[PDB]
Amino acid sequence: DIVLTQSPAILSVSPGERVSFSCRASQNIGTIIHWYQQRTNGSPRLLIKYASESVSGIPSRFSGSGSGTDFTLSINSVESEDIADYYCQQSSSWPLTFGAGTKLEL
Amino acid sequence: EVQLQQSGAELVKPGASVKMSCKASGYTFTSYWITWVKQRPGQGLEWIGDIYPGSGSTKYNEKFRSEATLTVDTSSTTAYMQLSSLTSEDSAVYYCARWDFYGSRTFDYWGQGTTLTVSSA
Amino acid sequence: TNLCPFGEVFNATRFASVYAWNRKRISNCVADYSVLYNSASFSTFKCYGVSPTKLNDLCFTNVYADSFVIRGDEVRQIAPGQTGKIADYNYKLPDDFTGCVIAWNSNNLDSKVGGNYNYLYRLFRKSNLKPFERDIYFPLQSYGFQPTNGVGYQPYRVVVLSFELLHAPATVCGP
Ligand SMILES: *[C@@H]1O[C@H](CO[C@@H]2O[C@@H](C)[C@@H](O)[C@@H](O)[C@@H]2O)[C@@H](O[C@@H]2O[C@H](CO)[C@@H](O[C@@H]3O[C@H](CO)[C@@H](O)[C@H](O)[C@@H]3O)[C@H](O)[C@H]2NC(C)=O)[C@H](O)[C@H]1NC(C)=O
Repeated sequence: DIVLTQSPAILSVSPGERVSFSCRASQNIGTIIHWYQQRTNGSPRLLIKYASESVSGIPSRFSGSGSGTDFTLSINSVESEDIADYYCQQSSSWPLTFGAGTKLEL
Repeated sequence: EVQLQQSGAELVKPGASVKMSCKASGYTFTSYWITWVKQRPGQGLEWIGDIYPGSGSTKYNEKFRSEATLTVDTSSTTAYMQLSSLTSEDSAVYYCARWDFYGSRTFDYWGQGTTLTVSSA
Repeated sequence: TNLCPFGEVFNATRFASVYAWNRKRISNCVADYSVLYNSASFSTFKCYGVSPTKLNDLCFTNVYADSFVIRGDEVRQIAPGQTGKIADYNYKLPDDFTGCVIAWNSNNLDSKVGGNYNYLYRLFRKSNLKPFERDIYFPLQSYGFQPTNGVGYQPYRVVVLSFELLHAPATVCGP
């Protein structure tokens, strides 16, 4: 079982700042990683497919990078429209494991 | 269009099992796996288990090998998760999801969010 | 001293296609062979040059898992020295290697209604392959894995554990 550490749990940020996240797996995953966002009260939804390239349908402002073990996500700028938690997930082998999740706040 | 819709909300006393369902629609049911995820007020998502609609194979998270059992009616295209018993810690919000095993391997379609109030009173 | 990542190799969501079989390097782990051997899912655990029960007591210097999906009938080819289209042109095992081949029927997972075609094998090549190399009409044929195919046509997930027994520094040990 791969354990997916993601932090800082609260990423206090002022709007307009570039933000970054990072997922560190507990083993080599290859590149089968995804990220999901959860706005207030909301369900999670897929944003980045295979951890680097945006899924067909999400705005291009979301970009992924990294490979092998170190996966990272950056949003070019955060406005209150994007205020949400983001969770790391892996699908290479069973069991499937979700991250702890990080919080954006003012 | 493809979308999953949760059965609704259920309220029960402890020990009273719940059998709950997510209504599939809008795509070939056998083609894409169904996957169940779980969360609780105040913490992030956690995986429960998977089932393959076309052959009825299942997979489980080891922490819930016993409490949960997964089944599908591939004729009407609806999957079911049965929970045997409930604790007041089990008060949780449950999401049914689509898993695209043969393509992207993403949980790209989700339910509206099932709520389980386990309550002794 | 820490446990060994066998689960990831065995329980991988999707295996590699034989024509480009995968290879993982297993090291710095206390491999527990008992759990693999006692598991009944594996139809064939054939160990060459070693005793399957003896495995849990030895130590090894380098051990590699090669994993790939093939049809049920070709599994006989994976035995060393057997000549065939899958052996010669896709994956050929050195003469008298010291390893164990494990296989299991995966028709529960890999087979898809309407066929799954993600798995390829090489249809044409100019000359036979040398041991343990991979190559990358049109020369790749897709397998037509339909859920109701015959036993021979059903996909078998095969993991080949190849390990050297000579007493060089040994980083993979059993209990
Ligand atoms: C490949 O995966 C199987 C199944 O693993 C189990 O199911 C997955 C979907 C995930 O939930 C995994 O986290 C989970 O372990 C492995 O076989 C399984 O091995 C475990 C040992 O850890 C067995 O656990 C049981 O645990 C209870 C309580 O401790 C005991 O009573 C049992 O005796 C046993 O120890 C589990 O039963 C077993 N499952 C099957 C179907 O045999 C498998 O080991 C793994 N591959 C490799 C190479 O490890």
